[PDB]
Parts: sequence; C-alpha cells; structure tokens
Amino acid sequence: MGAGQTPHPQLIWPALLKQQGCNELLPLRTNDDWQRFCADSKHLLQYGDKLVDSNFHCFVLEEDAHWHPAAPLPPEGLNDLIRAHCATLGHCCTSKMHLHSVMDAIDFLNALEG
Repeated sequence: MGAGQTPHPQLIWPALLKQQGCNELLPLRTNDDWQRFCADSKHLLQYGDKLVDSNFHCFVLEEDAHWHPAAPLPPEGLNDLIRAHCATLGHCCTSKMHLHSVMDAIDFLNALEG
C-alpha cells in the first residue's frame, strides 16, 4: 500500500538519480520532477539505478518497485555521482571542491545543460 509513484517518503528533495550504465545525473528539484518521469516515459529505471537526497542518503531501486535505504554517503560521495555527469559532458569544476552539496548541484546542472 502506497499512494503515489514516489521513490521513498524519507528522501528529502531535491534528489539525484544516476541510472544504471548511464552517467547523466537526473537532477530532480522536487517530487513534481519525479512524477514528470512516469508521466512522460513509464520506461527505464533498473534495480540498481541509485538515488541520493539532500541529506546524503543513498538508495537503490528494487524489483519490488520500491527504493531501499542503501547507507548514508560521505561528503565526497556526492562528487562520485557528479563525476559521471561532468565527465560524460566535458566539465571539471568552477571554484570550490566541485560542489558543496546537492542544493549546489541542482543549481549547477541547470546552467550547464543545453
């Protein structure tokens, strides 16, 4: 029993999805941005697709179409995600240690993308 297609209630938006095999971080400003996924493509999303929230909770997706808590994350472990989205495009920082936190990432990725 659950009343929306949401990843986890305990995930505090914004969030950062990093799909299996791909590298493009999926910034998601809020729960609307996630609903805009299944609204527009009920596809993708492997058991393995990883989510991270603003509180550095990692999650992994299961075949039970839920997200399980897959440990908290170090300050550098956010950088381990964004390492993909940056390297797949061509970016390597612009002052400070790439990104302070998830807030800063969602600010960055907007102004990057084409």
